[PDB]
Amino acid sequence: PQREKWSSKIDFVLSVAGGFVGLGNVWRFPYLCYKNGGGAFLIPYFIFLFGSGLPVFFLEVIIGQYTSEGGITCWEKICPLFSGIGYASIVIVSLLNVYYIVILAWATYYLFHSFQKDLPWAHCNHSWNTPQCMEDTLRRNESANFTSPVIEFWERNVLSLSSGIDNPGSLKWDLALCLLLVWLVCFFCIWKGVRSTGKVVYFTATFPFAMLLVLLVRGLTLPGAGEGIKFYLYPDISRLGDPQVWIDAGTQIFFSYAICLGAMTSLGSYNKYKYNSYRDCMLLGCLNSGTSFVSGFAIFSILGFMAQEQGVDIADVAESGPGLAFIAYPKAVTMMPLPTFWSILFFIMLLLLGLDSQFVEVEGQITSLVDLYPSFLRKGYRREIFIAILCSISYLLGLTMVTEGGMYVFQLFDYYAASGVCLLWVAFFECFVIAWIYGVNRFSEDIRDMIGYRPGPWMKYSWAVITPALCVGCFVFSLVKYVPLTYNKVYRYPDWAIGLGWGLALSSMLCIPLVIVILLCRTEGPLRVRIKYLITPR
Amino acid sequence: EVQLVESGGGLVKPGGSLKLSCAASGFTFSSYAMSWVRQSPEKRLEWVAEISSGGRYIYYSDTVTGRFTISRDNARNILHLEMSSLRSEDTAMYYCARGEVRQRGFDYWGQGTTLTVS
Amino acid sequence: ENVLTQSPAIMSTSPGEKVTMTCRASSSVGSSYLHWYQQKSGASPKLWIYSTSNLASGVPARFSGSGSGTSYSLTISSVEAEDAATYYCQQFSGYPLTFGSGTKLEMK
Ligand SMILES: [Cl-]
Ligand code: NA
Ligand code: NA
Repeated sequence: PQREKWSSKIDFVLSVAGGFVGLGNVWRFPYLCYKNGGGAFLIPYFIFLFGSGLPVFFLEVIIGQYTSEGGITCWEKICPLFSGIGYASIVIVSLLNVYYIVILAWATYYLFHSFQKDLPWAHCNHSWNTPQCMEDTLRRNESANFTSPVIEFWERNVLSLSSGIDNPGSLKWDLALCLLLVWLVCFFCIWKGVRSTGKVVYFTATFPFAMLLVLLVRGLTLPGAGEGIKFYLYPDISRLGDPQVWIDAGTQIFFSYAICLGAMTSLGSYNKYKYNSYRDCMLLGCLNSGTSFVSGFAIFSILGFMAQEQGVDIADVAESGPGLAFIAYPKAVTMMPLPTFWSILFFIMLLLLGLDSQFVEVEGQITSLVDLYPSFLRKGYRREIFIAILCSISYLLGLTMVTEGGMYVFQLFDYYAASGVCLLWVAFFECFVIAWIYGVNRFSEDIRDMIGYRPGPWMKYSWAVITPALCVGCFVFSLVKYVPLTYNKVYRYPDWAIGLGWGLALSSMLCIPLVIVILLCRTEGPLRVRIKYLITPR
Repeated sequence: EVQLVESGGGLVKPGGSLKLSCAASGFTFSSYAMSWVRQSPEKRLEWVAEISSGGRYIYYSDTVTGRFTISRDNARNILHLEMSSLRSEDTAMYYCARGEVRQRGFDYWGQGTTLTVS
Repeated sequence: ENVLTQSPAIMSTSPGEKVTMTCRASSSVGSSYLHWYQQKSGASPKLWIYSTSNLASGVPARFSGSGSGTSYSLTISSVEAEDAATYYCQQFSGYPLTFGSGTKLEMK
């Protein structure tokens, strides 16, 4: 049958507006900026933004719009030999659909802890804390082996952090039930219902941004926030000599745009043909980058206040890892009037952003995997069993990283499984196939037929030159100057855990050469005939 | 200086055939979609046939949807409109119009060929 | 076809007098795709207004356009002697592309 189309021009805007404006902006860009020194992260961030990420965002939206198929089968008319890029995207989003939702579990664990009249991270006289904990207000009053209540609540109550990935500890029942609650919300809000329609247009679209503006106003007026903004903006140029900044910023663009996932292609698949995706895509990419930049201003003003209050330097005041949004932002919540109310509203904001940017990516995965097998998964009894099986398998695989040694597995997934050199591999192969095996001229002619105009010399030369050169250069540079993944600057990962992370990255990567080999083996003839048959669009 | 010069317009019999020729110069012809727009002796403008930049998206109006064929020569920069079974109400002044951006319109027209059917 | 019915062709204005000409569409034109062409007597049409508001190359600022969806309009604040021509509105979105009728701006 006819698949679906957007029953507005605003359903696409609302779908991608909550699609790639999520925790990659308010949670991930903070610690990836903080981990790489603040100012030095913004140069490759904007290089990959205006050279790669917005062109690949437009690229996948058009590959959805032209080939009205999602993720995998969209390459059936875009050189089917590289159909595995679609498969690669699904592996990426599958791994993303595990680890991303674990964040929301932590947010939900912070949401249930926010209903107390006295916040548990606002003071340390609890059971979970060390005796070395002092209040942040008192660290300039006593005589440097001292720790903050927010970091102690994050590490020994939420995470319950163990000695390493070698010691997973016991499964946290609190966090496992929070993770189960968040998948129950997700599974009840994909297509087990119908569609969130009435409430998504105003509360969803504005209240995360309103709470981000409230957090920005709180952060910028905190004492000592100027040093935090100086950390955030002013670069260390020699830090650009390390490949970590380039790989972190490039795959943070590709993560934050959800753009090697088969999801923006899936949301472009529901676009009408003659629909101007270019202007909407650039306004929404501007929204995404501005949300990241403004939320970074907020959180780094808060970190500058924390460094002012504790006396420790800005680069050491919080976690150089995935808990920076769960350390700095709750600390700013305790600096607001009536902190309980802002705690509930802030973690409702994080939950809303994460659930939107999980409904959208799970929709992309489902859309691609049912365009891959139509009439095996119809619109009825089968795409409830399939949704439940996918959500249950993703929840069970997310139980491995929500345990007591679960931050180490989470940092492994976040560095490797869906936001690393796998993203560079898939983005390079997308831009390479469009540019040279399909043609920027042929694809630009396809673009004009429905958008109305030729893409300029920026998009054409970004798909042609800029994005393959940036992806190849950062992929090569992260391997010829390879430093291993470390969690919070002090935990050295073992060889087997780095191998497991490279296994996740390679399971994402190797869907392209495996599909190339499979389709080269299932077509009869000599090699120059098989390749020519498999690069002709169908 | 974008210049489109049309040629090959004369007198043909009813039910006959003719091949027009929009020779284009002054621009990269492979990157701009083209159209043939005819104008009636009552001086009304009717769009006849659009070809895309590489020639893969070809559109016709409902009058000429089965008897007109528009083609390009991007190597030599000539737009062609091969006609067949020309009826009486196809006598017109044929312009080739450069329309590539759909929001910019036909920003560069050519001269005319006076196709007469008698 | 998306038949564009424009204002009646013969309209006569003294020079320097503000004039409007309207253009209705049977379907809805997206208002970024409707253009206005000026064709003089014995000459080819040329682009005059694109996306129903902008001005082409060499079009004076006295020419303006407005409208949305179905009703669109071209307006001249002051008519000099070089406006004696025919003006065609044209949707250029729906793939059976249609021009409007004549609007012959003659003088007194
Ligand atoms: Cl970002
Ligand atoms: Na979101
Ligand atoms: Na984002």
